[PDB]
Amino acid sequence: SMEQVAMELRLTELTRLLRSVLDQLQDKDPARIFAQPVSLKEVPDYLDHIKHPMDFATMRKRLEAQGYKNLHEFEEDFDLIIDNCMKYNARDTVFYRAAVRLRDQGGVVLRQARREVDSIG
Repeated sequence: SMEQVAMELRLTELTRLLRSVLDQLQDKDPARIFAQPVSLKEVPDYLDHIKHPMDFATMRKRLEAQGYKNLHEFEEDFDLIIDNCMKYNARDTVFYRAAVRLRDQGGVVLRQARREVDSIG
């Protein structure tokens, strides 16, 4: 149908905007602490602690499959990256501190993204 196509164009444009958001958020992680999944070879107990692991490469795979229907789903995944880290790692670690800084810096990006998504529809 013409409607399904129009819907698919909207999704594609959402995907375009979320790709730009993702790049901006990932720049706020210059140490690449959140770039890849936590290694189950190196942290064999991880899934005993964290039930829904997340990282930027995994979000990128979802994004490129057009797997985010709206900004809320994308933000859920970004919040998992932060929240998982702040549970698994103690306050006095480079990891926890990296997550706090990512959260604080990403807030600004995500604020305008929401306005853009609402604005452009």
